[PDB]
Amino acid sequence: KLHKEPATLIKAIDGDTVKLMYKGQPMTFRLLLVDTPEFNEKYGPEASAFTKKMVENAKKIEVEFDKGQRTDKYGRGLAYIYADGKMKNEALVRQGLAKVAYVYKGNNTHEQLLRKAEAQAKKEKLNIWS
Ligand SMILES: Cc1cn([C@H]2C[C@H](OP(=O)(O)O)[C@@H](COP(=O)(O)O)O2)c(=O)[nH]c1=O
Ligand SMILES: [Ca+2]
Repeated sequence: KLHKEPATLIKAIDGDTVKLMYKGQPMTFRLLLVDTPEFNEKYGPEASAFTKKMVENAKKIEVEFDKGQRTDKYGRGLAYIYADGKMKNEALVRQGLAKVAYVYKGNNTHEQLLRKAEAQAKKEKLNIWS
């Protein structure tokens, strides 16, 4: 079992990174288990727009760390991020705006949930799968 913790928005960055205040400190978070296109790539802008809209409209942002590493080699927090109870990581995949990616042993709790969303986005031919 994982736990949701509070955080507040500082600023949207791109499809799979965001700046949040967590335990009172500014931190850039990278979303576990996904990969969005870079802003400069196809669907990059749409991914960035999606994440921005989702976080900027939320009344309540939460951070959920997995079992394993909580920061990556660049000092980014590694988390599942929720906006008003909806997971951003899963939402991007379900929409065909991210691929399931970077699945490392022991930070992979929600792997099967996200693959199931990817299968459905691919069936629908959405965005990246179009
Ligand atoms: C998502 C994730 C990325 N990373 C590192 C792997 C990649 O190293 P490299 O920079 O050497 O390619 C990079 C991809 O992040 P980005 O897709 O944001 O560039 O971030 C992790 O270490 N753990 C993770 O859980
Ligand atoms: Ca990326």
